[PDB]
Amino acid sequence: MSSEQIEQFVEEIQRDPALKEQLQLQGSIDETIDKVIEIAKEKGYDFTATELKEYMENPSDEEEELSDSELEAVAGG
Repeated sequence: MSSEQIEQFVEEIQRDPALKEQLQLQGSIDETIDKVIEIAKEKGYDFTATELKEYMENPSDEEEELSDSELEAVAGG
């Protein structure tokens, strides 16, 4: 799977409120990655690189996390 195809998969999730809510239910980045793997699995997308944590491990926003706490928490949005 190409990086463009991966981006298309990401878009599908971003444009699906139901899947967004699922990602909001997840807390850590690892949990987020696990979820989108499940999404890819059900839909039939190649999540090899995702499983390897090469893609979809961080936001595209340039804004950096300013949180001081190093504890895990439920994702907002």
